[PDB]
Amino acid sequence: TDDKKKGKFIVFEGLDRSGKSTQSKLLVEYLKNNNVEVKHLYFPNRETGIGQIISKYLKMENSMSNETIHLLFSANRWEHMNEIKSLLLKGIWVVCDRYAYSGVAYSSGALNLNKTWCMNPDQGLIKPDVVFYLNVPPNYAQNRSDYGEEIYEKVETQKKIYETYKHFAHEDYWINIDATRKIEDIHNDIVKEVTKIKVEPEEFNFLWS
Amino acid sequence: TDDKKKGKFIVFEGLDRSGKSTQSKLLVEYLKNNNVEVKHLYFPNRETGIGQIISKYLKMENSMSNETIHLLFSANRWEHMNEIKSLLLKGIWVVCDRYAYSGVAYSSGALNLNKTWCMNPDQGLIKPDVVFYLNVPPNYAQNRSDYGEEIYEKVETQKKIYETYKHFAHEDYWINIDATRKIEDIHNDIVKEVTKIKVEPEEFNFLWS
Ligand SMILES: Nc1ncnc2c1ncn2[C@@H]1O[C@H](COP(=O)(O)OP(=O)(O)O)[C@@H](O)[C@H]1O
Ligand SMILES: Nc1ncnc2c1ncn2[C@@H]1O[C@H](COP(=O)(O)OP(=O)(O)O)[C@@H](O)[C@H]1O
Ligand SMILES: Nc1nc2c(ncn2[C@H]2C[C@H](O)[C@@H](COP(=O)(O)O)O2)c(=O)[nH]1
Ligand SMILES: Nc1nc2c(ncn2[C@H]2C[C@H](O)[C@@H](COP(=O)(O)O)O2)c(=O)[nH]1
Ligand code: NA
Ligand code: NA
Ligand code: NA
Ligand code: NA
Repeated sequence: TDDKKKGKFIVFEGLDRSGKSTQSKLLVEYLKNNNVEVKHLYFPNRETGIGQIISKYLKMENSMSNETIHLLFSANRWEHMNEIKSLLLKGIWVVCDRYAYSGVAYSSGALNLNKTWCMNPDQGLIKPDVVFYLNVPPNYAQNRSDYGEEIYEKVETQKKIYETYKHFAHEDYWINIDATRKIEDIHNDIVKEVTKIKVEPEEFNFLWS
Repeated sequence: TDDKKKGKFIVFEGLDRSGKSTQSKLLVEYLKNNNVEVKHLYFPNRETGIGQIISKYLKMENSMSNETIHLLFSANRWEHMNEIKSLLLKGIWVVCDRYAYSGVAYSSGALNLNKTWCMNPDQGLIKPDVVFYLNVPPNYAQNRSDYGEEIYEKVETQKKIYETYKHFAHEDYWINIDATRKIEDIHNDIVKEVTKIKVEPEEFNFLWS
């Protein structure tokens, strides 16, 4: 009856097209190489029933009130908690593009919802060991593949989101990484910060502690 | 640029198969007769994308974590706020089977979620003028048409839900109605309590004030 967290849980955050996927795949490949068992997840997961509606929303194929889409994103997060506990419990690590901090930055920055009201439903989600924030200025990524395809990918929106991410900018678990560099440079900083991680089984923590 | 609430907003609450639909249809028919324009709504609304998943959940055709289904119910509530404001603004009344109080009683009573965590996401929903609680004891309705068809319709669950409804039992807007009587008796009590309602345009209020 051991229910200690054995794996470590790592989150990449950032504006749209900031290299989250690139970096998280790199981190994953590096951990498989160094023999850590690891599982790559991401939010939103567009493949569930809730995910499908989220996806129609991001493509501007439907529309919905600000409150409804926020709660759907949060529900999509909650449908992964058993899977996430499961893995962590098994000592498999979890590397995830996006988490609840996306809730605040996007729902509070782009959709102007109250910050506290946005955080409430995500309260009690599993807390990660570290979040890497791939920091790029609001106008930086407008030229990368496909940008502007989904609803929030306009620089003026990216500005507000960028401003709203600051709400976590000075937290302990939060590591600003300059993502205006070469892929390999970003990657080594991440690997370096990952190596400074304690490997011991511990208790789970929960948002927003 | 008038944005006063003109209509009145009435909610029926109660355990499963307690006569909500019966009473709300009666109230509606009575208001059309006395020449009030009125719109009958209900939650969950199973016809939207979110509604469809809620519906699969109640039929036990899928399953999901407690947190996810709660947030879907709350999202389903939020997708009706524009429609509800719209009507109230126009002076059309709204009579509704079920609202956010169902969130507490069901999510907190049957699914054992924390009461405050359940209320948070519904905070900011339009507050109704009155809630009629069709009060029946937990074992009372087990013999009415079709009972036991959906997930919460087992007396042991109805017990907890019944206990959890008490959280509103002593509030101002909340009117206990003995629903163990004849349809016509229940109806006259409701009509009598409805006639004691002030007809004047006012400001909107919001949950959980
Ligand atoms: N550091 C970088 N330099 C140049 N191109 C990059 C860099 N990082 C990512 N890209 C490219 O920019 C686009 C966005 O990358 P991606 O990992 O999918 O971002 P995100 O997950 O944030 O949406 C992709 O085409 C990716 O190849
Ligand atoms: N007071 C009553 N006496 C006898 N039968 C009733 C009474 N009220 C409702 N019913 C019947 O019991 C069942 C549940 O009624 P309904 O209005 O659909 O409940 P609810 O909306 O709470 O699910 C229906 O068959 C209804 O006709
Ligand atoms: N409003 C809001 N948007 C979110 C939330 N989580 C993710 N998003 C947005 C961020 C991205 O613009 C978008 C698409 O995701 P992607 O390309 O995978 O990072 O979803 C959330 O919780 N709230
Ligand atoms: N857990 C939970 N259940 C709800 C909520 N709202 C409604 N329900 C349940 C109450 C009823 O059992 C069920 C079916 O609705 P109905 O027959 O229309 O009253 O939905 C909610 O917010 N949370
Ligand atoms: Na994106
Ligand atoms: Na991505
Ligand atoms: Na029911
Ligand atoms: Na009903």
